[PDB]
Amino acid sequence: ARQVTIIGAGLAGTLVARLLARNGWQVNLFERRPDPRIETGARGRSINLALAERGAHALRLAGLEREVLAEAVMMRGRMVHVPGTPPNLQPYGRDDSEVIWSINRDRLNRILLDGAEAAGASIHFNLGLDSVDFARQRLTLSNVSGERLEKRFHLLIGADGCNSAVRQAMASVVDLGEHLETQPHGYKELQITPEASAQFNLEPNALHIWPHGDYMCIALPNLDRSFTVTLFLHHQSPAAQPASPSFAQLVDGHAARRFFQRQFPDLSPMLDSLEQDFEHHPTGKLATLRLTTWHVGGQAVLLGDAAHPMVPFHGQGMNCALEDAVALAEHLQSAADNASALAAFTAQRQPDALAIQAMALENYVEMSSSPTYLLERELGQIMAQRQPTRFIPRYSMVTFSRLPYAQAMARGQIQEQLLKFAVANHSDLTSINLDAVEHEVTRCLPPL
Ligand SMILES: Cc1cc2nc3c(=O)[nH]c(=O)nc-3n(C[C@H](O)[C@H](O)[C@H](O)COP(=O)(O)OP(=O)(O)OC[C@H]3O[C@@H](n4cnc5c(N)ncnc54)[C@H](O)[C@@H]3O)c2cc1C
Ligand SMILES: C[C@@H](Oc1cc2oc(=O)n(CCC(=O)O)c2cc1Cl)c1ccccn1
Repeated sequence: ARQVTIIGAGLAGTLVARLLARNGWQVNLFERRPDPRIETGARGRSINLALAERGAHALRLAGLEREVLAEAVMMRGRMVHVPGTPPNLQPYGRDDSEVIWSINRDRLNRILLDGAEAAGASIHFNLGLDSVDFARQRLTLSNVSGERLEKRFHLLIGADGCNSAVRQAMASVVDLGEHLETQPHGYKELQITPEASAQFNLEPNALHIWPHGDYMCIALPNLDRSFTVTLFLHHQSPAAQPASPSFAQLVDGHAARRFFQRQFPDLSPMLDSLEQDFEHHPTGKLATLRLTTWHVGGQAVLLGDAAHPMVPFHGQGMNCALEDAVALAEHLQSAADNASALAAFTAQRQPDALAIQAMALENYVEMSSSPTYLLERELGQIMAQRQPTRFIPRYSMVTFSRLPYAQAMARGQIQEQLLKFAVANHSDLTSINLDAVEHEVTRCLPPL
């Protein structure tokens, strides 16, 4: 049997461990954290993720989709909150087949861990990768207390997240051609209790947004009607706008409360533990990291966040990481040798990872914000109705289909260009020749 060592029992690592182990590979998975399945008296994390078609299909191939979805809340659309007006729902898709699912990260990880072990993978927790000796095919791991342990490896998979130790180790043997692009927004997680969400009639079957231009809040529901709120706000106020809100101005929980009372007045009464959450939850960082190289011969490869950290605004980090795990397991299973599998995997996935990194950055303006846009959107809706296999809004191609990300971006561009020229110099729909716009759709967009 072929052997593989995987670093990181996260989302991509555990899925790839299950896929390889059920195909007879000898799989050893190393994880820095403790096993979340061992019940402790600790107060566990309430992180929510939006699972879409790419991630759902990956779980489906692994036989874990039904179990994951039993524990997922349907989000039918985007509920936009602007003070004084009732929330505007905005369906994501055409029917209940075109939805996103809100899943608790810890519930998903336990399912994936059980799945990897059921398939035959051995999982070793409380062991963090420190360094790799590529020449001797040996790695060094340690616990939190610093006690070191060495292990031999044949194939190394770096599924160890955005601050990947495998990626850092690879940089000593190859030029990764690494380009880090920082993002000015930090993030803070806040809670809405089931009692508060019910009292304020917050819809459980939707993704909620409180747009505020340069900053915003989002909320994802849980099975028990609680919601995890995420505030996106600049770490620092720019030089040009020193008065503009930022985390640097929010000195403590009380300042955060004052800020929410002023800027998010319909949201502040639902956040009962705002002051404590603000002070005890750390401010997260966001970034895009692009690498020219994802592998070292046939010895090691990166996937998921280890390969392509992206900004969170499209909810595609996990979906892309799960899609990578399927592609990696497929390439490894059927290749002539590991070196061929890793080069083929990298060549296939890199253009698509670059496309989703770009689309995730573009989605911030779509969430946090024009009559021209409204007319384009209305025309876009008519074209999707008239031509459903040709005109598919970019959000739907990314979220509800498995079309390669680079193709969704290219088609999305043809559509934006088509709508722009069609609405130009028209105040409303009545002056636009709809049949001529439809002819342009049939001429420029091949059916999918
Ligand atoms: C709060 C939050 C919400 C998110 N919401 C969404 C969402 O709505 N939709 C979406 O698609 N994506 C979302 N994402 C992004 C998504 O979580 C990631 O893109 C995804 O988890 C990447 O999967 P991964 O397996 O590559 O990495 P991870 O899931 O981060 O797993 C990496 C694993 O490696 C372990 N590890 C790290 N360093 C070492 C080491 N040196 N040695 C050993 N083990 C190590 C970590 O402990 C972890 O278990 C969210 C991210 C955050 C932070
Ligand atoms: C929860 C996640 O934030 C998102 C998840 C998301 O899922 C999605 O479908 N979208 C787009 C929704 C839309 O355009 O209507 C989306 C956006 C964000 Cl910021 C997050 C929290 C904190 C750190 C990193 N990630």
